[PDB]
Amino acid sequence: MPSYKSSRVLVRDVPEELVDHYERSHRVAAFFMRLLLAMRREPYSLRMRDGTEREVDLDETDDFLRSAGCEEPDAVSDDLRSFALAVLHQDNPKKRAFLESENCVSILCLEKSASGTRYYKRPGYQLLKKAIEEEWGWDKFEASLLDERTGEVAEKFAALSMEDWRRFFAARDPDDLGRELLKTDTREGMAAALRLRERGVFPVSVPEHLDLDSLKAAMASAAERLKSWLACNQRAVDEKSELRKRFEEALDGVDPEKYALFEKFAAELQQADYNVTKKLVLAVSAKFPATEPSEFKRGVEILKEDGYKPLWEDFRELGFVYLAERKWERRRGGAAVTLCDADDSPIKVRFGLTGRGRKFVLSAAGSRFLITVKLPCGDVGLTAVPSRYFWNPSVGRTTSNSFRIEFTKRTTENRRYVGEVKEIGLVRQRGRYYFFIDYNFDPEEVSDETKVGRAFFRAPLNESRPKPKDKLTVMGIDLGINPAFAFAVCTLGECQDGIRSPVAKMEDVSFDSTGLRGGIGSQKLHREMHNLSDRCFYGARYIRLSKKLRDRGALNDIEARLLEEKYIPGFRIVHIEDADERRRTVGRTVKEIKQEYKRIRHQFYLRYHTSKRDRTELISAEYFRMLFLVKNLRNLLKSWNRYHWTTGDRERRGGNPDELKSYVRYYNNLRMDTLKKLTCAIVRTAKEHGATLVAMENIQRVDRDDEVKRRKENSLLSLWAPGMVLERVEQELKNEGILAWEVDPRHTSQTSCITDEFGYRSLVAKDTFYFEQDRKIHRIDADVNAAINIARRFLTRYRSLTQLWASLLDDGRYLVNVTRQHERAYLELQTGAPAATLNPTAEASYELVGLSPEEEELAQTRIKRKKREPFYRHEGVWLTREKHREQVHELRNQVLALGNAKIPEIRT
RNA sequence: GUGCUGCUGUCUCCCAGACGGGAGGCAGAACUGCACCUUCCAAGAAC
DNA sequence: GTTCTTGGAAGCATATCGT
DNA sequence: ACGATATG
Repeated sequence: MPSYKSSRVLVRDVPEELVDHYERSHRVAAFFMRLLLAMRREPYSLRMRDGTEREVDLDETDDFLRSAGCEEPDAVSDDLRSFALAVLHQDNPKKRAFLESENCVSILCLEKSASGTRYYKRPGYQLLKKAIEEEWGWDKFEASLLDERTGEVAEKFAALSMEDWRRFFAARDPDDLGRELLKTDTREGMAAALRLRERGVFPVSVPEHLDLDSLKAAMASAAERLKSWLACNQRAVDEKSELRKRFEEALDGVDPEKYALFEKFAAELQQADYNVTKKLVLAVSAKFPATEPSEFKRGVEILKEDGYKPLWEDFRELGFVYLAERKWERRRGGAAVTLCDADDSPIKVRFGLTGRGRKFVLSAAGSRFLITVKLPCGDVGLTAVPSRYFWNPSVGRTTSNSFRIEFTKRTTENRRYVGEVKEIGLVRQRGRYYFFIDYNFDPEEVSDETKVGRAFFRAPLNESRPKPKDKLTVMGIDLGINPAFAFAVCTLGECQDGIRSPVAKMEDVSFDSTGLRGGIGSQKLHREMHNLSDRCFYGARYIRLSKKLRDRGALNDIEARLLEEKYIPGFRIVHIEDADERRRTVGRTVKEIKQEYKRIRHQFYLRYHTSKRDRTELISAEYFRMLFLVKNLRNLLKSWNRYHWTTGDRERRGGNPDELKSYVRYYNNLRMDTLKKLTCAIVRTAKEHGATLVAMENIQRVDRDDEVKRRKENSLLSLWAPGMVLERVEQELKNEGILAWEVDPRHTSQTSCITDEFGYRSLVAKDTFYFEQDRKIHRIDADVNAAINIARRFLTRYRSLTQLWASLLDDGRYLVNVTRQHERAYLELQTGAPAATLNPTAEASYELVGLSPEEEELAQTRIKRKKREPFYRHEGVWLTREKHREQVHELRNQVLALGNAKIPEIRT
C-alpha cells in the first residue's frame, strides 16, 4: 500500500557467523516451503536444478510429514488442509486466522505457546469494553453499535448475540464474555491448529535450530513464494478449463461419426510421418481434387481419397475440432514449483525492527552505510562499499521503530532524497553478498485543484462535473520511435499568442511552448543501425528457404519469387545453386554481420567516452534502433545455429539452455535503460514547465489509418507490452506530483490542430503534415501536431469526433452504432438525440439527421442486413472510406504538384 | 551498488564441420560520462 | 492481404504482563 | 521504560 523504492549495497565480507545464519535460514525456508505444500494432500510438480520436472506424488509428501513429526499423516488430512489454506491466505479476508502468514510459527514450531487463548485484540471487544467502562453511557454504546451505523466497523465487530450481549454488560468490566467470544468466533485455521496440537502432531521437528525471529522471517519468505505459485497455478487451471470449454464448443458443431473418421485420418497421417498442424490442414482444405505443393505431397497424396471422400465437405471444421482436442491434450495441467535455494533461487534473509527477523542498526559514516545485525550468537558489524545511489548518507532513528535516511542520488542534478528503512535483506548473487535497502517514500501532495481538473477533463460532455476553477497547466505527449517524445503545454488561463485551442466551458488557451524530444543524435549511426537490422530480418528468411531447398530441391512458385524479389537483395548474397556452398556463403555473411554489429555497438558506447560527450542527449532514437537490431540479430543467429536441422520442418525442441544468453541479457538491460531515460525526460520536461496535469497518447490502441505507427519496424508495441510503458511514466509523474490521463490517438496523426479537418502525412517526408487553411496549403511538424491534438482532445472533452461507424439499412440509409459515451455525447450535441442515421445527399455525402427513440426498433428491424462500416467527417458532411481516401489523394496530388517552396511553415 | 557497456591480449567448454556461431574465466589499456525501486513469477494473432 | 486490444506475491502496527 | 510474546 505504501510507496517503495530500493537499491542494493555491497558488503565485501561477512563473518562466518552471518554466513551460517544465511545458509541455515535458507534451509529452514526450504523446509517450510516443502512442509506447507506437503500438508496439502495434493500432488505437485517441482522444477529441479537441471530443469527436469519431477512429480512428487502423495508418497513423498506423506513420508515428509512423517519425517517432520506427524505419526500418522492420514486421518488428520482435513485439519492440515485448513491450516495450509489459512497460512497461504486462501480464506475469508474478514475472518482470516493469520493476517500475516508468519504468525503461525509459535503454534507450529514451538513447545510452549499461548496462541488461540489470548483475546486482547480479537475484535475491538476489549478496547470498546474498557472505553465504555471509562465513564461512558451504555445507551451511547448501544446506539453507536446498532443504529448510528451504516457501514462502520462496529457493525462488523458484533458477532455476538445482542439480546444476551446487552445482558452481560450488567457486570462491570467482565472477561467472562471475553472468553465466550474467544471460544465463539473461532477462525477455522486456528481452531484446526489447536486441534492438531492437542492431537500431538504439532511442535513439528524443524531443521537446524534458530530463534523465533529467524523462523518468522523464513516463514514469511516461504509464504510469499508459495502464494505467488498458487496464483500462477490457479491461472493455469483456469486456462486449461477454458481450453476444455473450447474443445466442447468445437466438438458440438460437428457430427461425432465424421469426427471419428477424421480421427482415423489423422492417426493414419501420423503413421505416415506427418503430424497434424494448422498449416497442412489449411493446405488440404484449399482444393481436395487438386495437387498440394511438394511440402505436403508425401503425406496427403497417399491418403486424401482412401475412403475419406465422405468428409471432404466437412474437412475444415473437423480439422479445427481435432486441433482443439490435441491442444487441450498437450497444454500444461499446472505450474511447476520453483523451490528456494541459497545459490539458485535466493530468498531475502530479512531483518526487521518489530519481530520479523532479528533487529538491525542502520548507520552511516564517511559516505558509506554501516549495518549492524543482532544475531543470536552476538553482534555483527558490517561495512558497505560506497554506493552512488545512496551517496553521502546520513541516518538517525525515529520514534516509530524505523530509520530515517537522507542521501543524494547521483545524477546531473544531485537532489537530496529522504526515506525510511524498516526491513533489510540479505542475498548472495554471483558469489558476493548484497543488502536490499527497501525504503519508504512520500511523494508530492498533489493539489485538490489538479484532481478536480482531471475529473473535469476526463469526463464526457454529458456528465456534469465541477470546473477546474484554477490556473492549471496542461501538457500533451506523443510517444514515438524516431522522435521518442513530443509535447505541447498550455496554461489554461492565457492565450497571449501561438496555436489556439478551445477548452470546455472556458476561454481559449494557447500552446505557448511546443517542442520535440528524442530524435536522431547521429545520422550515420542511425542509418547503419537501420541497414544492419534489415539484413538480419531478411537473412533468417534466406536461411529458412535454403534449408528447404536442400531438402526438397525446388520451392513452390510464390515462395521462389520472394527469394529473388525480397530476400537476396536485402541480405546481400550471391545465390549459389550448389547446396553445399550455400552453407559457406551464409556463414561468411553472418561473419560480416557480426563484425558490423560489433562496430555499431562500439560507436554507440562512445556516446559517453569521447570529447563529444557534451553533445549527446538523455535519449535518442538510437536506443530504439539498437533494440531492433539486437532483436533481429538474435533471430539471425538462432537460425544459423539451427541450420543443420536436417529434417527441414521437424521439431527438436530442448537442447542448449543458454544459447544466446548474452544477447537476451543485453536486450533486457538496454530496454530497461531506455525506458528509464525516457521517463526521466518526460518528467523533467513536465516539471520545467509546471505541467501539473499531463495528457498522454494511449499506445494500447493503434490507429489503423496511419502508415508510420502501424508497422512492425517502427512500433513501440514490438519492444514492450503497451501496459508496461505508460504505467512506468504514469507512476513517477505521480511521484513528482503530476497527474496524467490517457487519450485515444484515433486520427490524431492525420487531423489538423489549427483547422479541425483531415490532411496528409507525407510518405517520404514522414516528419511533415499537410493541411489547408484559407484554401492555401500549409505544413507543420507531424509530431507536434499530434501532441497538440492530444491536448486539444483532453481539453475539449472530445467535442469533435472524426470518425463514426454505421450499418446499411436496406432503405438506402446508414444507422450510426453508438457504444462509447463520447459518441453519445457528440451525437446528442450535434443533432439533439441519443442515436442518429447518416442520410445520403446528392453531392455524394451523408448527413446526420437524428432519430426519435420510437423508430429505433424500426431501424433495428433492418440493421441486420450488413456489417459495421466506417464513415469520416469532412467540412461538415460525412463520407465513406473509398471516398475519404480520394479526398486525401487529391491533397496528395496537389502537394507533389506544388512543392515545399510555396508552402508556408507553422512555428514549432 | 545495477545498468547503459564497450576495447586489447589470453585460456577453457559446447554446435558445426574446415565457412562460421554460441556459455564463460583471467590480465591489461582508455572514460569519470547518463540514468536508476526492487524482489517472486509462465506489436503477436486470426483467416 | 485485411484487422484487433498479464495478471498475480512482498518490502510491519501496536497491545499487554512483568522487572 | 523497557522486553517477550501475541496477533490486527
